[PDB]
Amino acid sequence: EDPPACGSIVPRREWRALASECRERLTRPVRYVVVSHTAGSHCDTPASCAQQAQNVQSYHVRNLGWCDVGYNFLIGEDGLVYEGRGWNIKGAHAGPTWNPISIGISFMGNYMNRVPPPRALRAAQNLLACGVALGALRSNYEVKGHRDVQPTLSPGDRLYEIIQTWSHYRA
Amino acid sequence: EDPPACGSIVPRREWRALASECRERLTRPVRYVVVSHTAGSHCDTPASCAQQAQNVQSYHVRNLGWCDVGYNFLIGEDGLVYEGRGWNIKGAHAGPTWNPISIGISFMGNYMNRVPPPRALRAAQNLLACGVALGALRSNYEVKGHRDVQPTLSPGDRLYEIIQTWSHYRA
Amino acid sequence: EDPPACGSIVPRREWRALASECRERLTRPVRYVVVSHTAGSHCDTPASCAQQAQNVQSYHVRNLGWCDVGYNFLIGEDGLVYEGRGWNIKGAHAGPTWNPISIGISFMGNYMNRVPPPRALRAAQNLLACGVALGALRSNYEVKGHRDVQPTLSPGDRLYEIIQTWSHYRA
Amino acid sequence: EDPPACGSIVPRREWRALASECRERLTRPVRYVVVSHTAGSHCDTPASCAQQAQNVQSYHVRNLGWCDVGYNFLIGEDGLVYEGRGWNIKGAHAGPTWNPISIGISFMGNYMNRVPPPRALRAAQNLLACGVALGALRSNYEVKGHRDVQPTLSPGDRLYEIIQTWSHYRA
Ligand SMILES: CC(=O)N[C@@H]1[C@@H](O)[C@@H](O)[C@@H](CO)O[C@H]1O
Ligand SMILES: CC(=O)N[C@@H]1[C@@H](O)[C@@H](O)[C@@H](CO)O[C@H]1O
Repeated sequence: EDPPACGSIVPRREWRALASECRERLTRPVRYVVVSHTAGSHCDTPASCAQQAQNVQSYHVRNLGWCDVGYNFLIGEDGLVYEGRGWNIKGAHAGPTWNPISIGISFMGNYMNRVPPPRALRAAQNLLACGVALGALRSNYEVKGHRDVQPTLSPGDRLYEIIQTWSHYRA
Repeated sequence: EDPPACGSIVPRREWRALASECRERLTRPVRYVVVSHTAGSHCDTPASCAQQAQNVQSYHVRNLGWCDVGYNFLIGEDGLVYEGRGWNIKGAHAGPTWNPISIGISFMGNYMNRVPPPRALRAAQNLLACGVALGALRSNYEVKGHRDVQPTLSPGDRLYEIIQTWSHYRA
Repeated sequence: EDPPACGSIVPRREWRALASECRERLTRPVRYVVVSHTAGSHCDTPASCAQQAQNVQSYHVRNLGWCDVGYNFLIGEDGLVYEGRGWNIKGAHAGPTWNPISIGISFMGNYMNRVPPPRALRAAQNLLACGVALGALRSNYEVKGHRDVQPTLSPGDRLYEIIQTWSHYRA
Repeated sequence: EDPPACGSIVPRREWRALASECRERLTRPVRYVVVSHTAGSHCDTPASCAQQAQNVQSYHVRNLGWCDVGYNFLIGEDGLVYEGRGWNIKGAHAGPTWNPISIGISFMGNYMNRVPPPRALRAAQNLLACGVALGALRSNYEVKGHRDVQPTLSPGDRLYEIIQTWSHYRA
């Protein structure tokens, strides 16, 4: 139960995550939604992405010393959304300028010469639908690429090609 | 006009469904949701489940000569909802007394023993929530076991037992 | 056997009911009858009542979004008994405890400071009489007031006074 | 600042309630609120209203054999809010569809052709305010009239008009 019409999100407890120690709140409602990639390994099964989420999060917690996996939500090619910091705790995905003002959903893998399956693009869009439903996102939310906000190669050539197609994508 | 925010469904193309030849339309809103099991093999990868999807569909088309897979939606252990007949077409699944007034969803497997995984339960609940938001189901909706409406073990002793707890289950 | 001889009931057809969508049934022989009032306006001609019965049903299925008027029968100040959900299908007129084990005859009007005409009192005792003969009520059924099982004023102060008189009444 | 800062609810003990035997739990935050009226006599002294609260409570516990007064909270014309079964316990006030997803506040008296004092109206809105402050009510909660969800005259045409006025009132 993560309040009405919330498009199937795999809870933290389910992907065996460590406890977030993040105390910073996100002044709701969020306007921007920054899309990124982990540039890490990709996975096509629920089984292997729950390990992959673990991988991404321990690297953020044990090694870089943050309080939690830096993204608000991680997306798998297995077609599911893995819950990271969720809708309320502030992200660490795009720099001081955007972290307090936007949500970061990141696709799990490297997308320079690989495209993500439709099942995971479907997942992402359906995450945003529920975003609005709960009111964490403003019906009129804007979708920028990681490129758009920071000197970075991510989300990756082939996915920056597609997110551009998305109705809410602002230039 | 009225979709608050829906859910993520694997459309027929993606699972490579034979063309539907059904024409009987279900009258909107529907009031009854009937939960059942295919009592066949289970699957936890999006790849195998797209296969299992074709299996149920074809045994129902090439052997029972029905116009399409019997269910409206199919539920995978992969955590995904597969599109069968959808929200608009009557689809053979619980007797002529119930087929025209209920939507039939079916977890893919024999849950006589085994419980389906949390993500499959989420996949289905989110699916009904989408139904209400789309206006295809009514807020009122009643979930019913396959066994409650016709003489069979069908939801599965252990799955039936779970759906008894759900918010909307009536006698 | 021995023609039951009690049907002076106006059919769902004759008063123009919307089609019912209810399917849950009662087990005959049924043990309790619960008397309520519609607390709305009363009618005295068979023309004005078919109007009232259509109206009550409208408020049950259009407003509350119910499968059909919740009462099993409806008595009119016209002297006639109106088919509601009938002898077999389970009504929705007194809570989850009594609903499954009782008939819900309700007088159409507000009997707080009125008495229902004798011709109605008589149609009611007649109905119950019929129920015993068809076998739908136990020879020795128990009558009860709506207020006896719910915090309401139904079936009206003065009518409640009259039914406490009836031979099949029980606290 | 922002602590609880709740209103003033006369506790059970002060009005000498009988021991609550109810055990079911509402799961906060609650989305719905239903406004009823006891449809009995009103009161305007904290002393006389404490009298009423026990009446209602005994009719509910020893006549209907219920585990506590049906309502969660009782508004009084003395200007105090009388604790019924509280913010946490499933109340019995509007059928099995709404009792588990809502909180029942009932104005002590009968408001067919009588408006409640401003005192009252302020007590009940303070109660709701307090209720969001505590996480017991969802911020975007909806208020419905009793009759809006059950065939009943309650809360009274007068009070019903007052409450469609309220923001949070829906359908
Ligand atoms: C450790 C590291 O640098 N990770 C970055 C990642 O954050 C993203 O910017 C990606 C874009 O292609 O490049 C990666 O190298
Ligand atoms: C072939 C066969 O036995 N089919 C039954 C089916 O009719 C139903 O009873 C179902 C209930 O779960 O179990 C199946 O095994």
